[PDB]
Amino acid sequence: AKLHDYYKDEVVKKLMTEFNYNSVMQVPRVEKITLNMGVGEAIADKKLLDNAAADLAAISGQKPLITKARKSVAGFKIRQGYPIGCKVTLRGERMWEFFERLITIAVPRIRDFRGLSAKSFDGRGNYSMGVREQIIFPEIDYDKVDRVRGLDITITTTAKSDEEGRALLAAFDFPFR
Amino acid sequence: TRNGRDSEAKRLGVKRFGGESVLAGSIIVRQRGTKFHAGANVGCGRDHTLFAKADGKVKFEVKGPKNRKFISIEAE
Amino acid sequence: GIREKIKLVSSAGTGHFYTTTKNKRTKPEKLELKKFDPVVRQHVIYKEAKIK
Amino acid sequence: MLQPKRTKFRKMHKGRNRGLAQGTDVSFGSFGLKAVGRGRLTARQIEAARRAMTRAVKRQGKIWIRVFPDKPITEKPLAVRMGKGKGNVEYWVALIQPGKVLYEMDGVPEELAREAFKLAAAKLPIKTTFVTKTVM
Amino acid sequence: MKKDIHPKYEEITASCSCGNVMKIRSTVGHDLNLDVCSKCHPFFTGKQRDVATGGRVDRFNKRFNI
Amino acid sequence: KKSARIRRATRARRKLQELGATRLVVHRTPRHIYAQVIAPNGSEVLVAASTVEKAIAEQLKYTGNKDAAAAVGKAVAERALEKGIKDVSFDRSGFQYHGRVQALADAAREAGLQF
RNA sequence: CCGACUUACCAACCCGAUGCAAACUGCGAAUACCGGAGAAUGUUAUCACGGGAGACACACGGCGGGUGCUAACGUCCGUC
RNA sequence: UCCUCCUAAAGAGUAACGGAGGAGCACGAAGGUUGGCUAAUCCUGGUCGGACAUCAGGAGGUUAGUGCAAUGGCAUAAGCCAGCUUGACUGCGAGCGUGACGGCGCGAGCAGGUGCGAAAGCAGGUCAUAGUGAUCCGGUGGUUCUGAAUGGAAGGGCCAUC
RNA sequence: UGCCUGGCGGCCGUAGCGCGGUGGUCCCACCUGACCCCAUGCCGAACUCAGAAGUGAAACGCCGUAGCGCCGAUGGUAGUGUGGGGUCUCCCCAUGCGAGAGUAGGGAACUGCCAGGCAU
Ligand SMILES: [Mg+2]
Ligand SMILES: [Mg+2]
Ligand SMILES: [Mg+2]
Ligand SMILES: [Mg+2]
Ligand SMILES: [Mg+2]
Ligand SMILES: [Mg+2]
Ligand SMILES: [Mg+2]
Ligand SMILES: [Mg+2]
Ligand SMILES: [Mg+2]
Ligand SMILES: [Mg+2]
Ligand SMILES: [Mg+2]
Ligand SMILES: [Mg+2]
Ligand SMILES: [Mg+2]
Ligand SMILES: [Mg+2]
Ligand SMILES: [Mg+2]
Ligand SMILES: [Mg+2]
Ligand SMILES: [Mg+2]
Ligand SMILES: [Mg+2]
Ligand SMILES: [Mg+2]
Ligand SMILES: [Mg+2]
Ligand SMILES: [Mg+2]
Ligand SMILES: [Mg+2]
Ligand SMILES: [Mg+2]
Ligand SMILES: [Mg+2]
Ligand SMILES: [Mg+2]
Ligand SMILES: [Mg+2]
Ligand SMILES: [Mg+2]
Ligand SMILES: [Mg+2]
Ligand SMILES: [Zn+2]
Repeated sequence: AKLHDYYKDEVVKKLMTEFNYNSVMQVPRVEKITLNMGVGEAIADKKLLDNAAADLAAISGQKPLITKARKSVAGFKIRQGYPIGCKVTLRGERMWEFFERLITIAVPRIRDFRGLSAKSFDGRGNYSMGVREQIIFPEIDYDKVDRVRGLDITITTTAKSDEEGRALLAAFDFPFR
Repeated sequence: TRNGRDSEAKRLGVKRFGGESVLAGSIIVRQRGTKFHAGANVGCGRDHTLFAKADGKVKFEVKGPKNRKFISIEAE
Repeated sequence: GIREKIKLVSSAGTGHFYTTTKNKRTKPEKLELKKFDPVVRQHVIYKEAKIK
Repeated sequence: MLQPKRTKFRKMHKGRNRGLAQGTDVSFGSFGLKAVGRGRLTARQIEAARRAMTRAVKRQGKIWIRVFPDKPITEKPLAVRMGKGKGNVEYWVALIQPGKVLYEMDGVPEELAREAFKLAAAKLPIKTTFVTKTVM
Repeated sequence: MKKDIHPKYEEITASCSCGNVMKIRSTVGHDLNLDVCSKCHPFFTGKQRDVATGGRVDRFNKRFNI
Repeated sequence: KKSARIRRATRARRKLQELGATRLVVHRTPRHIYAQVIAPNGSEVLVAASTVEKAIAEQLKYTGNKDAAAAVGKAVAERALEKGIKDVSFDRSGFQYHGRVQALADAAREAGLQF
């Protein structure tokens, strides 16, 4: 709740000034944090599904969703109803207590870290980002990972454009470039 | 060879046409879909037959917001 | 197909039976349906047996 | 030549040949040749007229064909008794009703176009005559 | 939030060796330190160091002269 | 979130139109609350018990809560049976029977209704 | 690893324009058909149950058509 | 032998060695009910992820789906999820549509027992149209109906069934 | 009486999309906060409760709006019952019935039982 104690009191004091707004509704707001760590390789063992349904559950304290394949593709050995994906969604204050663990600790901890490039907003300001490995969230034991497989953080926000949604994250000195 | 079969239809359509007087239990329209819809005081059966519940005169009434054919029953 | 005839015997003690068809292959565990009985007038469990 | 790359179903009925035309006036260019009689145009005759008129235009200007044959005419094979089914499609025919246009031309002047359309008229089974570009 | 099927969450100290004391709740249990602190990290003061190009006149006239 | 109420209610309200019983309409707003009854044609209402009529809401503390919903559910029965409306059927209006509607549709039965 | 090159090339999106259809209709007549109210009409001419046989191999002329080539004093139909 | 559209001439029906296709099963839920939800496709961003796995908005609006052929339906969804259940009931049925009949199918309202839901209400199988078969004879389990002098029993009828 | 705003109706694209303004005292949305009341096939996103610091931005109604969609003339068209023909593979005649697409146009809904606020 610490970053949200920072946000409502000391981000609107910039995002009201630099963008010519009337109300407190016109500033963008964060909406949700979603954590997809999909295992597309769980056809050879069910353990690779459920371990990938636990290894991101230990990061942020929720049991995750074993989401299924939507439609069918003959190529990649999938049909309607194969549990391949793992998803976590966070809203409200747990979003802030995870955003703290991302941007204070797990953002410089990644190997060969040189910032996160300035265009990942898909033209509407809703962010997307992707790690390559799990231990950079420091909440894992070292030699207690069966494999290495990253996830992708997606910060869905109420941003409206690429010019006007970026400054929200840049107000928390998001290590762009 | 390839072109030998057919099947005679089940003699469908409108039976008690719009305008005249019917009893209770008789059938108005034996149909495939909900082609003539669930009008006033008619039941749509299992095979979507339009059978009256009251007695009297029938009347073919357009109604609804998507321009659907409702088949009505009022007391003569 | 292999849906064969089976006899649902009333468990009220009376000699009443329905006849249905079940799949011995995919569902080989036995069947207990709580069905109506005309002779004892109450809904009674139906213990299953063969059609003979 | 022209032929359908795809029909939905294989063999069509004969129909009849009543009615006036639809593509009545010149729609693209400057000059036109237009049918008068009532009849039936196969796949071969229109491309034969296309070569016989391209040979007079000498790769100048532009020409448009609009009619495209799609009727699956059939034949019963020779020395087969009349029963035992329909026949297999032999060629593809267009239907031409009185008034329908076939080709249009631009560029090359009209006095050349007289005999340049007359040559392709002389290889066609129904009587046609020339029409001009009408400003509305 | 369901009452049972989600894991533990308790406050634990996360200090760094450059002196960023902090508290965060997690499931890690033990007191967990930090190596790299982003209040003095080499991203805003320490990513110039790689470029290392140099004028070839400078590599020439660093070792001798004429 | 506007279309969900309409789409969940267009089954039961059209089914009451097909029945012909007199319909009890409920409304679940956060601040205020409405309740009323309506003839089998659908366009000639009879009573209106709410909290926008301040004469009843002045003797209640809050407007949109668990006890004030029961207050308006009594205040529709004690102006509907006084005109003599015995035949009634209830539309849940999409907002499900838990809490507010759970008190409103039984404060009427404690205050004498027949459904 | 890349990439500036147009090049008489084709080509889905979509656009202004042009046609065709038994198996597709965002439209759609006439006539034909069921049921009530009525004016004039005809040898009850309309059904009901009961006695008795005939027939169950049809052709041509006009119209809307399906095999056939919009051939046959050709064939298979509903209709006069 | 049965089922779907067209020829078939705006109601039913209407043929050929005419033009094209599917069936002779399944389902203990894929059934009844309550509550809730809404698609195919491409663009853009993203861990291994590629033109097509999963995640994010976003355009667009049934161009998707039904256990299977088409045709007609379908948002109140009859399409898709969770809870509880066995109405996939027993005796009946006014009244009808269509066969030459043997038929076939739909069916409000009643009795007797239930399930769902707070409630009106819905439910006598599955979105409907194919998943098929007369009679004789003969087997099973009830049945006091009969039982060729009487009590019985064999055998026959009776309804359920093969 | 007048205007505005809230659940329900008649209505079935002249009633819907377009783009530009709008109105928050009251109503409505956002919102605020969440342990037992209920809630998620993870999650106060939906679902429920408690309350009103703040905003009318997004939703939601109004006016402006011929880029549409939609309605729609009169006039002409081949079809067409019934009867006579012809140059009978299809058209002409006397009689009625005579539509689809397009031209001139309309066209930014209209109205009713109900409750509140402000005015007359
Ligand atoms: Mg024509
Ligand atoms: Mg035809
Ligand atoms: Mg047609
Ligand atoms: Mg007809
Ligand atoms: Mg006789
Ligand atoms: Mg004969
Ligand atoms: Mg004959
Ligand atoms: Mg003959
Ligand atoms: Mg003929
Ligand atoms: Mg002949
Ligand atoms: Mg002959
Ligand atoms: Mg003969
Ligand atoms: Mg004839
Ligand atoms: Mg017919
Ligand atoms: Mg099923
Ligand atoms: Mg992509
Ligand atoms: Mg349903
Ligand atoms: Mg189903
Ligand atoms: Mg079916
Ligand atoms: Mg005896
Ligand atoms: Mg004896
Ligand atoms: Mg505007
Ligand atoms: Mg606006
Ligand atoms: Mg909200
Ligand atoms: Mg006309
Ligand atoms: Mg017109
Ligand atoms: Mg308009
Ligand atoms: Mg407007
Ligand atoms: Zn350090």
